[PDB]
Amino acid sequence: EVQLQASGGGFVQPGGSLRLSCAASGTTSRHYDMGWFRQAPGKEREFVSAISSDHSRIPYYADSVKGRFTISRDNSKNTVYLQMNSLRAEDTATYYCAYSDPYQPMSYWGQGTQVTVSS
Amino acid sequence: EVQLQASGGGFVQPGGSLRLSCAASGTTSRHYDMGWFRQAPGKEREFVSAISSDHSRIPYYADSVKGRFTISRDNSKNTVYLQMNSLRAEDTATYYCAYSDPYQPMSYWGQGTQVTVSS
Amino acid sequence: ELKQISRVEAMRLGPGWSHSCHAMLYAANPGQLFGRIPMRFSVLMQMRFDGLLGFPGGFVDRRFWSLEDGLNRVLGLGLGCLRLTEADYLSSHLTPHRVVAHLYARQLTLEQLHAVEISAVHSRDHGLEVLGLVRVPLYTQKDRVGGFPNFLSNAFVSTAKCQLLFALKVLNMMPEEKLVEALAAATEKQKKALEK
Amino acid sequence: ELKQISRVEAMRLGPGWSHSCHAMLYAANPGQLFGRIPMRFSVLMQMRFDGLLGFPGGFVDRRFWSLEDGLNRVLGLGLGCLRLTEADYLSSHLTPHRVVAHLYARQLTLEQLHAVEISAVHSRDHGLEVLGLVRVPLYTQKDRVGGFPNFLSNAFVSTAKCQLLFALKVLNMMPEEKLVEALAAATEKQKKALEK
Repeated sequence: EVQLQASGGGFVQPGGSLRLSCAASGTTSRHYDMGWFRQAPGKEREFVSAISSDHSRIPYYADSVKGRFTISRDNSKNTVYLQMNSLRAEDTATYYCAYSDPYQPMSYWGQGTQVTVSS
Repeated sequence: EVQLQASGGGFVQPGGSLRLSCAASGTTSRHYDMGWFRQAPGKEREFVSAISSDHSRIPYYADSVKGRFTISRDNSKNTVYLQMNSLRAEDTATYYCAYSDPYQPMSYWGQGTQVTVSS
Repeated sequence: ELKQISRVEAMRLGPGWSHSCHAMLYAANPGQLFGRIPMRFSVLMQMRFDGLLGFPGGFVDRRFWSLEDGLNRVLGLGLGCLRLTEADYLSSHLTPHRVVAHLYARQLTLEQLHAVEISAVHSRDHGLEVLGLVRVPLYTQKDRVGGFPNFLSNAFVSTAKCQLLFALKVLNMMPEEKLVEALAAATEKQKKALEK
Repeated sequence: ELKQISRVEAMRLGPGWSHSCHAMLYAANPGQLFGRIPMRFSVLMQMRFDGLLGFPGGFVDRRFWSLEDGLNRVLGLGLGCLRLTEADYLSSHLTPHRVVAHLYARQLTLEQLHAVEISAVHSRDHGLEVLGLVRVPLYTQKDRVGGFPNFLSNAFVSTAKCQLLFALKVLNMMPEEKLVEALAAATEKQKKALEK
């Protein structure tokens, strides 16, 4: 069991900024992957961003968030961050943190955090 | 089972020379040890010389044969040689070839070959 | 002896299924043990952090990785030098958990295999997640258990043991008759051990 | 659980008895697996050419060798760097054959242990008589078999398995209660495996 805990979210005015945090607890590994998905109105849950704990590869971004969102990490806290800038109405969604690692089969999901972009 | 086969020996005049050969067959190893013991009248079987197949250490000699006997090997034939020079009456004995190696427990003995030094 | 499924069938298994990717690195071996016993081929496996023998590799989260890239991520950590592609892909098998296990396999030269061993002992996971590589002895000694049957008597990740015997067969490194024979000598050795 | 005998008693066993000498190299390990599980100590063992786990070492013919020199001969071939003395001598035990098994043991630093692993992969016997070193995981995971019990489930040279548990006990690397526990989880894992 890996438990995921998230912070941040809520109401935001267009063009503003918001920062999500997510940490993993429990039977975590040393080399692992964490990231964010989101589910917007009338769409399926889509990839947002992912990062690794071990410099295994460069963090990647959905094309719709490149240059606006930046993912970052603190592996002394087993925590990752999503800095969401220049927020748009398209960014209104439930955001979900995710954890997995090469040493256990389970792909874990955190609870959804709502981000609402509106004037 | 490692079988040992020996060649040489017999009658020799004092001060003469004689060369023993011994080869190992069967479940031999790559790194192994071969040598010679002898049993002289009224004594116990005593060490003569030993050599390794792998340059693990320098061949050694009984003090009574230093500078007279020389041991040598041909590991393409799994064969060792004892060159016995300046033979003396003290050298009259049954000579025995021996084989062992680090990878099997058994210490093998060849059949005795008589060397008789007498005028 | 897992159920084999096609690559495309495995890719229709998504969220319900975890995926693992492992690498079977092997080389023709002209040498003879003790100057007497042909070695034929050398295969690399490893002692894992959980005390079991397995293959280099691990679980690949498809939310984040292609099977290739996720495999090479883990190979980078535990072997530290080589990268595999879909050219090396060999099989998919169904397995506590719903896991599709993918096997990649590559023939190396014997010195290339040795280079992998040298890089592994300097790897990031050496001494932590990976506790050492071992070569599989594929010969059987005169007592009929020395070598490959004894080796099969060790404790494996079950999917790893299945994948090794499957690969030895389909790659034609050993006929299936001899694989069944060696597995049979191992299992009976194990049962004869449980007498204490 | 072999019969222990004194050093001098073993030396009165000559021609009737074969002698073996093995090395237990170990190090205090401050690290934690996955950042969570204390590793405590690391012990080196090896996959032998016969597919069994054992210790570095081998049989020492007393016709040609002292126990020390004969041991270091074999360590030179398979590890290629370190030499032990009678200072490291720990035990003698009686065992198909009449064999007195001598155990030498030395605490190294963790990096010294790593240096041994690096020299082993370049050794004369690597890939022939020795098929790879492995570290013994001495922790037990939450499922109660991951780690040390799984590791004890592998196939050993029987004298090696006895010597490892004897040494862990007398060196006070693990209390005997925990050794018996881990051996019990291994044997039951093995019996539960023989159900197919």
